[PDB]
Amino acid sequence: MENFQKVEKIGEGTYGVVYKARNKLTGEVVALKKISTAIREISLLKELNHPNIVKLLDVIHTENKLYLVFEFLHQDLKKFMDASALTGIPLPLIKSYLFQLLQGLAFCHSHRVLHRDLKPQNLLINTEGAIKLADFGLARAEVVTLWYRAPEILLGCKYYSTAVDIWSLGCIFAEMVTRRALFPGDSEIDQLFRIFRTLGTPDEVVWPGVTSMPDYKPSFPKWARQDFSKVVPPLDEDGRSLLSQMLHYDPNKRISAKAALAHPFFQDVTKPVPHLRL
Ligand SMILES: O=C(Cc1ccc(-c2cccs2)cc1)Nc1cc(C2CC2)n[nH]1
Repeated sequence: MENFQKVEKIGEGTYGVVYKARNKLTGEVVALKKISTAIREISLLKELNHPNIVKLLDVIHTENKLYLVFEFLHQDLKKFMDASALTGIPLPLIKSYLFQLLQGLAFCHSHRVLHRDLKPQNLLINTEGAIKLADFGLARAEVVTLWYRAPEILLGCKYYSTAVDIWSLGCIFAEMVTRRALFPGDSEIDQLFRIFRTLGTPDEVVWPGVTSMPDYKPSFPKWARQDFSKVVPPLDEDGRSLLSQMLHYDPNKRISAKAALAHPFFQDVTKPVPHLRL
């Protein structure tokens, strides 16, 4: 750590404090996260390189403290969505961001690496129009938000799949479009019942095996499903169809990142420049 000069505190992650810092040897500006199976799994993430994944530059284990050195980006999507609240993020920019994030997920999922905790706070943007996934793989190795958590996790599936990240990304896509969180639960049951009130209480018809899940209760109220036309206006039919597939209850039915990239919604995808004031 004597090789890094702290500039300022930029966040409070799940595991510890995040600083903006300067590398004295290279002149590099980085993000520094202060945190044996953990060392080995984190060392594997150093190799998981993609343009839509925030680069893990180094892992430093000293005085039984763990420091992760990451590429620095100047803003996150939560701040950008707050800044764009009055006007809304333009649809071509939403589409570009969703397309890039799906590329990032398709890459990590092809290497059997899950994120598990996608949220606007860990989606980072730059002036060029890029968006990148941060904290990839750290879940495997302040109240933690439940808003983007997949229903199978809430229902007690301990051996969940890459589909959990598609669910979280569908929640974020809906929030960019409507300028409001899709399912802002403030407890596990509030989170689950918000999902059920919008998508309908799941049953064996739409999700075979759901009633045998560890935290499933036959006493759950039975709510009818709502039309996406009511849930995400003014999203067009291509976007609503894609979102529905990203929010299928059965993780096996839920669209993969690779199949989502082929969706007709991306026929006219472009890479616009965002409006950023730093
Ligand atoms: O999290 C951000 C965005 C951000 C940037 C600056 C600031 C502040 C500036 C002044 C006060 S707070 C607050 C947030 N970036 C970032 C994080 C990471 C790695 C995952 C750690 N890499 N890059």
